[PDB]
Amino acid sequence: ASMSMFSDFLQSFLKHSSSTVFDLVEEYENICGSQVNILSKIVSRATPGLQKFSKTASMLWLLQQEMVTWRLLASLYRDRIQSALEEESVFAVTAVNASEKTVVEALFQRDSLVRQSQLVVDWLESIAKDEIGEFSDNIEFYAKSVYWENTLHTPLVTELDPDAPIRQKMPLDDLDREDEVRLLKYLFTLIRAGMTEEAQRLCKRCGQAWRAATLEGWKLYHDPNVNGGTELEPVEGNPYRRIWKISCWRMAEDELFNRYERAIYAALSGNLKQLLPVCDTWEDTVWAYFRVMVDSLVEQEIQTSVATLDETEELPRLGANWTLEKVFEELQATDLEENQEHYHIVQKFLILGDIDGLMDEFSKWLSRNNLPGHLLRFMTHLILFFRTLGLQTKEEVSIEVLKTYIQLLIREKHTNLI
Amino acid sequence: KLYQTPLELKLKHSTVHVDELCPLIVPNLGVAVIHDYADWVKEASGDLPEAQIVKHWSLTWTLCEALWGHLKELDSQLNEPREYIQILERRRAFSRWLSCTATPQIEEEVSLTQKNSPVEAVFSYLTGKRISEACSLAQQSGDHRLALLLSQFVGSQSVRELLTMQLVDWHQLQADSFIQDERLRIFALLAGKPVWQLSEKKQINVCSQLDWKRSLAIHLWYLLPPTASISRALSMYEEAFQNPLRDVCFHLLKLYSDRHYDLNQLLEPRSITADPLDYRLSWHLWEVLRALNYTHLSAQCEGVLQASYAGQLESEGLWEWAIFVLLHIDNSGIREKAVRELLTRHCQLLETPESWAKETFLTQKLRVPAKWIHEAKAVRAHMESDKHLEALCLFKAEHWNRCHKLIIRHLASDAIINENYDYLKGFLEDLAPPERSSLIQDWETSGLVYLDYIRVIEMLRHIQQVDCSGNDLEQLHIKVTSLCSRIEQIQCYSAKDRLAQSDMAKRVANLSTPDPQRVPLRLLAPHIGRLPMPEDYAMDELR
Amino acid sequence: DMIHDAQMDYYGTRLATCSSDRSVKIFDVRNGGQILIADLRGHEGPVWQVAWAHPMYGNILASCSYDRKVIIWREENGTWEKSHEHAGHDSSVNSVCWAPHDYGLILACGSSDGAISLLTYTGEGQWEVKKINNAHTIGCNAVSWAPAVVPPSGQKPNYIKRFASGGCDNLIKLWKEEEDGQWKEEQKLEAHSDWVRDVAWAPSIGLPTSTIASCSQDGRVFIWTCDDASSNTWSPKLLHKFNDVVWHVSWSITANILAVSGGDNKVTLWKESVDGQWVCISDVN
Repeated sequence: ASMSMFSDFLQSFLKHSSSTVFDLVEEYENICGSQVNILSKIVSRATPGLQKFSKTASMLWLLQQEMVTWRLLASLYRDRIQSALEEESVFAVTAVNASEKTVVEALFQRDSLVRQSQLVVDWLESIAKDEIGEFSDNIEFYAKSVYWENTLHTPLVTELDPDAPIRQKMPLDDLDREDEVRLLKYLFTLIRAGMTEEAQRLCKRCGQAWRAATLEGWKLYHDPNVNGGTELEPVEGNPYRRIWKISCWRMAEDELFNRYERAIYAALSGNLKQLLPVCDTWEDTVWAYFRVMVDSLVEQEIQTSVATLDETEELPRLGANWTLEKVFEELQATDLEENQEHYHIVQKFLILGDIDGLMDEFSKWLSRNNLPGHLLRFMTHLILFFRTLGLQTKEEVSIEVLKTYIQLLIREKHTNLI
Repeated sequence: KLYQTPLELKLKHSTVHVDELCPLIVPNLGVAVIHDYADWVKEASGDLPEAQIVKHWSLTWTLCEALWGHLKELDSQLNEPREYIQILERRRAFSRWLSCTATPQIEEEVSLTQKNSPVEAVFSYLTGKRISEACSLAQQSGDHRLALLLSQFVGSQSVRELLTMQLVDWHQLQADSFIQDERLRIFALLAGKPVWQLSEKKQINVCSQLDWKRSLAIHLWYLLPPTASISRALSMYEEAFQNPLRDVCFHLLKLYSDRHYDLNQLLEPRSITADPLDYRLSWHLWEVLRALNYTHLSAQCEGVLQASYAGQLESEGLWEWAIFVLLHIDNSGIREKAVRELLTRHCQLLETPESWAKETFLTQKLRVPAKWIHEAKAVRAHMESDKHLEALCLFKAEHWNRCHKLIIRHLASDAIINENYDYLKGFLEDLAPPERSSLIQDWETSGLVYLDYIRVIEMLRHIQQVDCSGNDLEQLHIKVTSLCSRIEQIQCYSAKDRLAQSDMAKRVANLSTPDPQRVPLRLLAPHIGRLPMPEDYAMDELR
Repeated sequence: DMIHDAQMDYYGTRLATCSSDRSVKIFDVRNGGQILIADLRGHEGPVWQVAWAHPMYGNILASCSYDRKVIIWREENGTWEKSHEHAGHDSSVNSVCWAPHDYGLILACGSSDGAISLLTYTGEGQWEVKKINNAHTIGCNAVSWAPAVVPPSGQKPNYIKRFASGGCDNLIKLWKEEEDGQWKEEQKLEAHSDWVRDVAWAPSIGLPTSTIASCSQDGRVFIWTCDDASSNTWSPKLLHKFNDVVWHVSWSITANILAVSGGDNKVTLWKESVDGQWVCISDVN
């Protein structure tokens, strides 16, 4: 089912000029996505336990990793090329009364590290969104009508809000506790996928108004009359951002209660987890690390620009932010397997910016790169895209990639479009 | 188990790998624990495992090494696809062990049988794997056919059917043929089945005088050893007659015969009904069978056994053995918690020095985290010993990680004795290296104030006429004010830290101008008193 | 004369004792040698329970008394002065324990007038007392937190938030939290017949099957355990039934051996066997 992709990629290449190289990468993503959908239908119809589908499942994973790598490449290299053209033109005067929103908008324009790190977050959130699919509406709960319906049915809660465990007593309804844990897990999954509005709507429909109000408080204060850059309709945000962050950190530090709720609060704030990271993925861990680094950088910038008050720093926060090498070492210590995986290594190299060195190393190692039949084609396609975009690829590496492609075509008996 | 030489010998026979800050033993070719494999037999003598409870342990270790042990041949043969020499060597070793174990109960029965019937001597000597000794006794007693019949006890065919034919002919035809009772057993034992294929001369009535060991030996060393394997023969000899339900020898022979394809289903049923096995012996048997590809073992049972072994080793006082038992687990989250608990329960006695005697850094020789052990030792010393000596072992261990505030609070308790400022100067000089290594440059006021106070005191003691602000004086005063504000108005109830900050601020009070210099005012001293009442006794006259 | 509760410090260091003479003695145990250091006195009623804090926040030790107040004194440079003092309760305090070592400095103390307390220290020492009323029918008598339950970036790791309490009206279980102001407890479990004396939760050694022991005045010792994580299952198992009432009930950290203290002035060690039934190991004293 995947053999047509070798011709489809060449036809897509020949259809595009050097000026439309990003439309080419979007067409490559679409070719991979069309094939991933076909292979996923084949794998889902297979009876569980037939060894015949192990290769088809490995191929599905391989092409899914290819698809998301093209998406990453398109996002990062579009930004890098645009940034290199704009560095000639901007003196921005910071207004003496800028809102938090206006300061952050100016940061994302000025700072390529913050902007590219957010593109990596958005990419990893898009992968988690693709994995969730349409399944958001089929969640059967035991409660049909009210929060903690079973605990309420069994009267023991004095405070109807959310402070009885800290006040007094500890007994209500195990069914209500399970429903709250499931709701917290669903909210955490939605936040990890990248649907804050959907999570807030689900919380409001369930009856977690306080939880929705606490989750919506992640955005800073942005006034439309003071900040003249991002002039909107009404003023949105809150001035107790540091207080909310300290409260979330204290809740994450406290233990022995709701592990799902604490993990969701830590993910909404900008910290880490422990038991939730053992069953997570390498891409999700990298996205969380990038988000934590971006939050630390934003906090450091706000502290250096005299934006936060002295009384707002109630609890001690980690002021040291990680770098690219630190994130790479963390991802390695987390999943050396995914790090050695060819597609993930190429994705990490493209996100870091050392694609030429990786291509040179892959070309020199080919003279165990002969085991993966798709990696040799993916490297050649990436080298061709880089050569069409800019003039930075090595001539010897390009000649070697062309010779390898010609040899593969002659071996597969398909030299009608070489 | 209370010696360090055994732990050092067992730690060198494994290949630990650091994975996610957690050591795990995946490749082990042996261990020197309690009741292990072949390496545990050398640590069982008259001065190690007492003397009254050492022979049983040695026998149980030898049985486990001969049954569950993987035998290796010296010279290789042509056909390496099967295993014919090792299977014969293991059977010979098992027979020699059974004969040596049954000789103490056969040596007394041979004396009483010699004064009754001389035909029973050959039958009693044949059970101890003695063919020539039985043949000589049969030849030197008037008989001649019995000595020639007992010499063909190899376990082949031909005579197997001939014995059955002779028994069937003697059971009838010529009346009943009342032969001797000792010769019938010897004739039926040469047919490959003494208590199976013999309805007339059945050997099932020998369980009243003889034990189960002799009955198992007579079936494993005198039947079809070529038609079936050793495990099948041991299972067939055990399924015919039940043995003891509260013995290690009766359980070791049953957990290794028919349990080759269902060891997890057999080990869980025996431990839930009888406690014959020890806590560490079961863990050693589960670890040796999983690292040598002997049988299938579950992960939950192995983890539970490892946790039980680590708890039993830690309840006595052994920290290295407990850590080594906890490191050989399956789940990483549980192993990390067990390691953190073992390091927090004991850490000052598991180092190379400072009241410790280990096997050259036992906390780092097993590929474990060396930074966690130092942090645990520092946390234990800060709660057990004094705070002035516990701060020097935390910042100099290269494991602080943004722990400058705790070190400054611990090192501030030794603010007394102004004549001994060398320790304070050394602490202030060492606090800069940890802050520089931990990437800390925004919050560094307490250490700077502590370093400037000692220098100001030294300059005042060496020069009393120089009383001018020299740049750093204003910074030191600002740091002292910021440190005292936490006790003045910040809702911080810390008397020791407040006293240390006050001492650091007053160390340079009798040198420059010191516009402040005043303890608690009447707002919080007139309603309480006692504490906080000084730095204002120099007002005898009106200015 | 007669002591109430005497818990150890950290790694077998000091031994903070508490008697009925309003004296919180902090004795040191050096190689099995008992030696007193200081005698913290400052309460109008008899001292009940006492729990020491973790070693990451210095050296704090909170002790409850019968004077409707909670004292939390520190220990640094040989000065055992009283730091914070919480007197938000109406009646006498029965049990008072702290949270985990990674939870900062959170201590939960229960009263006898149907209320409790939860002192959470901030970045300086401002303990935010957020309590109310309407708890059990007679008040609290047991207060012990559960095990440090864990929750992929690179900062402070999450856990499970704070939510733990305990009554004396034949009801003693855990609690649940949320993502709002504080936490919404949700764990109803009743299996006792009289007043619940003590109820200490067993510490998990990596396994998800969290257990919690309880002791009432009827003589029965219930051991409520969970089937799996985030599951609605709180079935209790009867360990032993004595003729007299039980006092306290502690658990070990290695084999999780339950130390049943009560009855005829004797302590008994209970351990779970392979069959699932609890049996007595040996007899103390």
